Amino acid sequence: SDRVAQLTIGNSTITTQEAANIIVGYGEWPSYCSDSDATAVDKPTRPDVSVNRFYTLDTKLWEKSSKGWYWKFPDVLTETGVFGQNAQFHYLYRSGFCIHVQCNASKFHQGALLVAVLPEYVIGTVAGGTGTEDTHPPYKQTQPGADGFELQHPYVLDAGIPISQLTVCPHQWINLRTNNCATIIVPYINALPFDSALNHCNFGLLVVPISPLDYDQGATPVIPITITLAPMCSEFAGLRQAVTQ
Amino acid sequence: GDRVADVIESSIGDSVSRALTHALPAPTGQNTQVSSHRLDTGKVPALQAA
Repeated sequence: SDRVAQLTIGNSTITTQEAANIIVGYGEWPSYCSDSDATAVDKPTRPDVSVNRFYTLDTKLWEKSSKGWYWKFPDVLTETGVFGQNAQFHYLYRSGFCIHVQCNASKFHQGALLVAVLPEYVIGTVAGGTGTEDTHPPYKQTQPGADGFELQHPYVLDAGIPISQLTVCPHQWINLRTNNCATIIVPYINALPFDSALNHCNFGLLVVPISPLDYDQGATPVIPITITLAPMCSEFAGLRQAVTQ
Repeated sequence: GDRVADVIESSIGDSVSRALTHALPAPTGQNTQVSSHRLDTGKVPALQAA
């Protein structure tokens, strides 16, 4: 009655019989931009069902040695379905997100994944190792797309900050002996009412194993982690030709 | 006449076949109602037990 759940939006429905409730980032549901917060004057377009639906974008394999991965929003969807087209044809974009991370195993497997959302997740480099070289991360690392990217130094989140304090952000855990999914609802987070879906990534989704995956020889060794997400209250403005970046 | 209790309280002889279902008029296919996104716990229409 808190373990079972159904998430229906658009022409897609998700089910889970081993949930752990739902998290609503910073305690507030997504919403459309009010006429007093807005600034751009053109009438926005709100596609609704064609873009506010669940998209399953990627599957990673959880291994005994995995370090963790991250994805950037809205980067992950800029080239998928109708949402992508609208993000490409419009200068302005804004929306919320419902993130559903899936990972099931057996009552004999163990391990725990920390699933968290970190706004304005700026990536840092190791500065040439000695820290005397001012290097910068490449586009494929700041905006990895749907395939995401693997963390090199999870302890410091590849940005000189302690992952041990990541729980100060909207998060959930996937502890195999307890639940097989994590659901986080995120409102639009920015210092502006609208912004570019291409140049700016509002937040990053981190999925990091804190307690290593383990099991005995003979049990299914392939344990996938699938990422499904849905935009909420998508709004677009500033129409012109399509642009990919 | 009847005097012992089990006899007085028995259902032996009930000729009324109890019915769990009943017919409703259905001259047309059912309509479709408007629906919106639902993101709840506890509620799960999609899961069944065939």
